[PDB]
Amino acid sequence: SMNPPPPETSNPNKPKRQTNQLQYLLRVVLKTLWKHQFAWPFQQPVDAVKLNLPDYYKIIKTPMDMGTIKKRLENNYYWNAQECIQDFNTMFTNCYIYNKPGDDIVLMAEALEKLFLQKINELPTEE
Ligand SMILES: CCn1cnc2c1c(=O)[nH]c(=O)n2Cc1ccc(CNS(=O)(=O)c2ccc3c(c2)CCCC(=O)N3)cc1
Repeated sequence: SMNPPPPETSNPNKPKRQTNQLQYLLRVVLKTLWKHQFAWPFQQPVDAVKLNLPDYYKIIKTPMDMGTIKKRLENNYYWNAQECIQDFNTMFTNCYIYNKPGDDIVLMAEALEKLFLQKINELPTEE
Protein backbone atom coordinates (compact mmCIF):
# COMPACT_ATOMS: atom_id res chain seq x y z
CA SER A 1 0.00 0.00 0.00
CA MET A 2 2.21 2.78 0.95
CA ASN A 3 5.62 3.21 -0.62
CA PRO A 4 8.60 3.64 1.70
CA PRO A 5 10.56 6.86 1.63
CA PRO A 6 13.16 6.72 -1.17
CA PRO A 7 16.81 6.14 -0.37
CA GLU A 8 18.81 9.09 0.88
CA THR A 9 21.00 10.90 -1.64
CA SER A 10 22.85 13.14 0.80
CA ASN A 11 23.49 12.96 4.56
CA PRO A 12 25.24 15.67 6.67
CA ASN A 13 26.86 13.17 8.85
CA LYS A 14 28.36 10.98 6.11
CA PRO A 15 31.67 12.16 4.72
CA LYS A 16 31.62 13.26 1.08
CA ARG A 17 34.17 12.89 -1.64
CA GLN A 18 34.83 13.45 -5.30
CA THR A 19 37.34 11.13 -7.08
CA ASN A 20 38.16 10.75 -10.77
CA GLN A 21 36.65 7.24 -10.64
CA LEU A 22 33.40 8.61 -9.25
CA GLN A 23 33.44 11.31 -11.89
CA TYR A 24 33.76 8.55 -14.56
CA LEU A 25 30.88 6.66 -12.93
CA LEU A 26 28.66 9.75 -13.34
CA ARG A 27 29.83 11.18 -16.66
CA VAL A 28 30.39 7.95 -18.57
CA VAL A 29 28.80 4.94 -16.86
CA LEU A 30 25.58 6.36 -15.53
CA LYS A 31 25.01 8.50 -18.61
CA THR A 32 25.62 5.60 -20.98
CA LEU A 33 23.02 3.46 -19.17
CA TRP A 34 20.57 6.27 -18.78
CA LYS A 35 20.30 6.88 -22.59
CA HIS A 36 19.48 3.29 -23.28
CA GLN A 37 16.00 2.66 -24.53
CA PHE A 38 15.52 0.14 -21.68
CA ALA A 39 16.60 2.48 -18.88
CA TRP A 40 13.28 4.12 -18.04
CA PRO A 41 11.86 1.51 -15.57
CA PHE A 42 15.12 1.88 -13.62
CA GLN A 43 15.25 5.72 -13.53
CA GLN A 44 13.19 6.25 -10.36
CA PRO A 45 12.18 4.40 -7.21
CA VAL A 46 9.53 1.72 -7.68
CA ASP A 47 6.05 3.08 -7.02
CA ALA A 48 4.52 -0.25 -6.03
CA VAL A 49 1.16 1.45 -5.72
CA LYS A 50 1.04 2.82 -9.31
CA LEU A 51 2.84 -0.07 -10.85
CA ASN A 52 0.58 -2.56 -8.99
CA LEU A 53 3.66 -4.72 -8.09
CA PRO A 54 2.35 -6.91 -5.29
CA ASP A 55 4.44 -7.24 -2.27
CA TYR A 56 7.37 -5.27 -3.91
CA TYR A 57 8.53 -3.78 -0.60
CA LYS A 58 7.67 -6.96 1.28
CA ILE A 59 10.30 -8.72 -0.84
CA ILE A 60 12.77 -5.88 -1.60
CA LYS A 61 14.11 -4.25 1.52
CA THR A 62 17.12 -2.57 -0.16
CA PRO A 63 15.48 -0.72 -3.10
CA MET A 64 17.79 1.08 -5.51
CA ASP A 65 17.35 2.90 -8.83
CA MET A 66 19.48 4.88 -11.26
CA GLY A 67 17.92 8.17 -10.34
CA THR A 68 19.06 7.67 -6.74
CA ILE A 69 22.53 6.62 -7.95
CA LYS A 70 22.73 9.72 -10.21
CA LYS A 71 21.74 12.00 -7.33
CA ARG A 72 24.20 10.31 -4.96
CA LEU A 73 26.98 10.95 -7.48
CA GLU A 74 25.85 14.54 -8.02
CA ASN A 75 25.82 15.13 -4.28
CA ASN A 76 29.26 13.49 -3.62
CA TYR A 77 27.54 10.93 -1.42
CA TYR A 78 29.87 8.04 -2.23
CA TRP A 79 33.36 7.80 -0.73
CA ASN A 80 34.58 5.27 -3.28
CA ALA A 81 33.72 3.52 -6.51
CA GLN A 82 32.93 0.25 -4.75
CA GLU A 83 30.00 1.83 -2.93
CA CYS A 84 28.57 3.13 -6.21
CA ILE A 85 29.11 -0.14 -8.06
CA GLN A 86 27.37 -1.95 -5.20
CA ASP A 87 24.27 0.28 -5.71
CA PHE A 88 24.14 -0.58 -9.42
CA ASN A 89 24.41 -4.28 -8.53
CA THR A 90 21.69 -3.94 -5.87
CA MET A 91 19.41 -2.40 -8.51
CA PHE A 92 19.99 -5.26 -10.93
CA THR A 93 19.71 -7.94 -8.22
CA ASN A 94 16.44 -6.50 -6.91
CA CYS A 95 15.02 -6.90 -10.42
CA TYR A 96 16.27 -10.53 -10.63
CA ILE A 97 14.87 -11.36 -7.19
CA TYR A 98 11.39 -9.80 -7.51
CA ASN A 99 10.61 -10.79 -11.09
CA LYS A 100 10.58 -14.15 -12.68
CA PRO A 101 13.60 -15.34 -14.78
CA GLY A 102 13.15 -14.58 -18.41
CA ASP A 103 10.46 -11.77 -17.70
CA ASP A 104 10.80 -8.80 -20.04
CA ILE A 105 11.86 -6.47 -17.22
CA VAL A 106 14.64 -8.98 -16.45
CA LEU A 107 15.77 -8.88 -20.11
CA MET A 108 15.98 -5.09 -19.76
CA ALA A 109 18.07 -5.32 -16.59
CA GLU A 110 20.34 -7.89 -18.20
CA ALA A 111 20.95 -5.61 -21.21
CA LEU A 112 21.78 -2.71 -18.90
CA GLU A 113 24.04 -4.92 -16.75
CA LYS A 114 25.96 -6.16 -19.80
CA LEU A 115 26.53 -2.58 -20.81
CA PHE A 116 27.48 -1.57 -17.22
CA LEU A 117 30.14 -4.26 -17.13
CA GLN A 118 31.53 -3.04 -20.51
CA LYS A 119 31.86 0.43 -19.11
CA ILE A 120 33.30 -0.49 -15.74
CA ASN A 121 35.94 -2.58 -17.53
CA GLU A 122 37.39 0.73 -18.48
CA LEU A 123 37.23 2.43 -15.06
CA PRO A 124 40.30 4.65 -14.78
CA THR A 125 43.01 4.10 -12.10
CA GLU A 126 42.72 6.49 -9.25
CA GLU A 127 44.38 10.00 -9.62
C1 LIG B 1 12.92 -2.10 -12.26
C2 LIG B 1 11.77 -1.70 -11.36
N1 LIG B 1 10.50 -1.85 -12.10
C3 LIG B 1 9.87 -0.91 -12.80
N2 LIG B 1 8.83 -1.38 -13.50
C4 LIG B 1 8.82 -2.69 -13.18
C5 LIG B 1 9.82 -3.03 -12.33
C6 LIG B 1 10.00 -4.35 -11.85
O1 LIG B 1 10.88 -4.77 -11.09
N3 LIG B 1 9.03 -5.22 -12.36
C7 LIG B 1 8.01 -4.93 -13.24
O2 LIG B 1 7.27 -5.82 -13.62
N4 LIG B 1 7.92 -3.62 -13.67
C8 LIG B 1 6.84 -3.30 -14.63
C9 LIG B 1 7.27 -3.47 -16.07
C10 LIG B 1 7.80 -2.41 -16.81
C11 LIG B 1 8.18 -2.53 -18.15
C12 LIG B 1 8.10 -3.78 -18.75
C13 LIG B 1 8.59 -3.99 -20.15
N5 LIG B 1 7.81 -3.23 -21.14
S1 LIG B 1 8.56 -2.85 -22.53
O3 LIG B 1 9.70 -2.08 -22.20
O4 LIG B 1 7.53 -2.28 -23.37
C14 LIG B 1 9.12 -4.35 -23.29
C15 LIG B 1 8.26 -5.06 -24.10
C16 LIG B 1 8.67 -6.17 -24.70
C17 LIG B 1 9.94 -6.66 -24.47
C18 LIG B 1 10.81 -5.98 -23.60
C19 LIG B 1 10.36 -4.79 -23.05
C20 LIG B 1 12.09 -6.63 -23.22
C21 LIG B 1 13.13 -6.66 -24.31
C22 LIG B 1 12.49 -7.07 -25.67
C23 LIG B 1 11.52 -8.18 -25.55
O5 LIG B 1 11.79 -9.30 -26.00
N6 LIG B 1 10.34 -7.89 -25.04
C24 LIG B 1 7.57 -4.83 -18.03
C25 LIG B 1 7.19 -4.71 -16.69
